[PDB]
Amino acid sequence: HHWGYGKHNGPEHWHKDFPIAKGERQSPVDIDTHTAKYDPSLKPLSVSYDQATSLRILNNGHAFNVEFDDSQDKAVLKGGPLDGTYRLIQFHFHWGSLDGQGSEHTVDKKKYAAELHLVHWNTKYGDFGKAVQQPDGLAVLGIFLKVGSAKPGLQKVVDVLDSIKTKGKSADFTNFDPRGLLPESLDYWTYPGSLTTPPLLECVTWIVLKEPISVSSEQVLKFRKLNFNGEGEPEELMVDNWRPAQPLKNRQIKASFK
Ligand SMILES: NS(=O)(=O)c1ccc(NC(=S)NCCCOc2ccccc2)cc1
Ligand SMILES: [Zn+2]
Repeated sequence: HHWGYGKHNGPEHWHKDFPIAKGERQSPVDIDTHTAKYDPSLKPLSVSYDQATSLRILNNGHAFNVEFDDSQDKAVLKGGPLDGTYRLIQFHFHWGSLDGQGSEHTVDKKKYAAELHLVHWNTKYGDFGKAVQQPDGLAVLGIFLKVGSAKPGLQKVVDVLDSIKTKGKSADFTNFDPRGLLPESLDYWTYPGSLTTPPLLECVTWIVLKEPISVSSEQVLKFRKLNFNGEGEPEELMVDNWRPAQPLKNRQIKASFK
């Protein structure tokens, strides 16, 4: 009886194994665009992905992860609200059974078809494991997906999902350029929060880009053909792998833009 997204192991159950699920800085949240304050002191966000090295794509039974080589400072997030350098380790998505849901963060209660998380850890703490134990250990760059025109730089990812249908399957995934997944604008909201899956550690600076990327119906459809179950188990489609909005409590969301 492991945590998941079902009727009996879903987000309303997580607090039983992970009490921090009810804590003071949980993610995701609703972004109330009228309440977020412009902070003219937020530096521009710095995304240096030119030297990025992808290695592998993994179905972990909750999402798929594109893993990167993070043993050197090749793909880094800096500036914005961050002090110091955060190394890309992996990206993953959350998505819906239908285009009207899937995002974890919402904008004035609006759900997007999916949400991309580019996960980075603070180099000051030496590895990912130690960073998750720190209030400023991680920076997750959240990018909303809406359904329209295809995202060409996503197609390499969509085409390998056949090879990682079930939990525990992985495929070599070298030379994937994550710059293909960014929107034009780097305008963002930022707020202190948590991992959105167990163990729900309160170790994240969230940076959510205002501007969503467009993907095609056929692109998200291929996300929805993935399985939560392992090979030779009953088929449960990997859909609605998203945690709903959590109480904002004693937090301000700042905007990088007027
Ligand atoms: N959806 S999200 O962007 O908020 C997000 C959710 C989970 C992760 N987590 C990763 S990559 N590791 C696996 C779980 C945490 O690891 C630990 C590693 C060691 C000890 C304790 C925990 C990262 C981002
Ligand atoms: Zn995530």
